Amino acid sequence: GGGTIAMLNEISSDTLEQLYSLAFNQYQSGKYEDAHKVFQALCVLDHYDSRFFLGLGACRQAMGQYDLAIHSYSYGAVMDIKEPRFPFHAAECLLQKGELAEAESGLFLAQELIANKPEFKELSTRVSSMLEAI
Amino acid sequence: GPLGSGGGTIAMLNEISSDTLEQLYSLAFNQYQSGKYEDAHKVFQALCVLDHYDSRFFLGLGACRQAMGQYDLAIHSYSYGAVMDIKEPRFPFHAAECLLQKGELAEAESGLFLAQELIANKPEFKELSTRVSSMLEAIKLKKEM
Repeated sequence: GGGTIAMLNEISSDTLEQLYSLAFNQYQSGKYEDAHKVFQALCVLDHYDSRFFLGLGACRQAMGQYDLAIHSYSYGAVMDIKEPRFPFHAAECLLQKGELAEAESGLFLAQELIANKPEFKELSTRVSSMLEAI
Repeated sequence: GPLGSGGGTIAMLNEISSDTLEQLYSLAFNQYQSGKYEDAHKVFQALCVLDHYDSRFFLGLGACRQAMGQYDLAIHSYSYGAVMDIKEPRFPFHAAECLLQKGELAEAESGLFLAQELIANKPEFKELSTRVSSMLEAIKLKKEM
């Protein structure tokens, strides 16, 4: 039995969570480059945790690296097909690129993935507004 | 950005290099100096996984294990470290230190002779040379007592 690199190497998910807290805080402080390097490491250690690909993609987007962010969100979307944040942040990147039709498609996808789920109240609103602007 | 935006920038964002790991390495190192051995161990262990050819990471992992009294586990890390960098005398020296805790005198002595060979005439290692000679003498005397 082996699924992730961290599991194979007996790195506990508690070590990963401490590294995620560090990366998350670096991101919130505006240290996008430093956070991106911890998120690279976390993505290699556990390539099934959506938060690590959301974070890598958020650092890239913050640095204006829209295509690289979309790559992280494209992997996340195939790895976790019900997670609306992937198509949602991809659409944010596509808007910065001026690709309104593509952005709209992803926003409709995010909407279908959040329907009737109580956890996504705030995001539901964010998505409505954005489509309307478009 | 301080990363710019060319060929090298995109490459840096897509690959793990030693540069990717440097701040995590400084963190683990600082934690070790503060005596936060359990925290430093987590970070060094992740670093060893991310680059299992970097002797610096096995030195730190070994040192944290040694500081926590985990003598067998420290020796695994230090011996692997010596495969990666056979000219680093700290590996055989620290392993010798752990071997003595295990009651393995002959094994500790072989480790100290290698450290001694590695540090001959290196002004950098004058203090370590002094400790090594002291320990070798102590081993011999204990055995002859």
